[PDB]
Amino acid sequence: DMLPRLAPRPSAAVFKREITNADGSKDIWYPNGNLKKISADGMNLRMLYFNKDIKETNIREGTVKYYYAETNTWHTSYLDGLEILEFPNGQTEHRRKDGTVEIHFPNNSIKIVDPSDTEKLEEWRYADGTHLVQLRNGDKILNLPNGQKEIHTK
Repeated sequence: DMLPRLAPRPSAAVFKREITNADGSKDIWYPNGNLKKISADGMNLRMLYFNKDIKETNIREGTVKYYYAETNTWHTSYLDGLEILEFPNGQTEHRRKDGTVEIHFPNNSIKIVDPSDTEKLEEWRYADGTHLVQLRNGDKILNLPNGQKEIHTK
């Protein structure tokens, strides 16, 4: 805490002044340059870091939002364990507690990956409706939108 997070990279295309306001809301000025704003109720918090980074803590919504100012990226944490990354190009990365990773590319293609079963290496869902299933052994299952099922073997 009080130190900024290290900015993530998208997945490959392949002295201590604690001012208390009249309403009850607090503003804390830190020596490093940080400004911590607390709501009167103490449920909504926001840390304005020296490097222009923002950390929003919503206790009512159970969310931790982080803005990486340099890279124009958003990171939302949820109570259930879900982490959502939002990149400037529209790329969104979803990471759950189990280990499932869901990349939403700007071309509306979705990449699904889970190192649990590893029967199936990676799953793909395209804009047209095509569903590609890559297997660990090298095999492929292509589910076309028209109803065609392609079974690719060694």
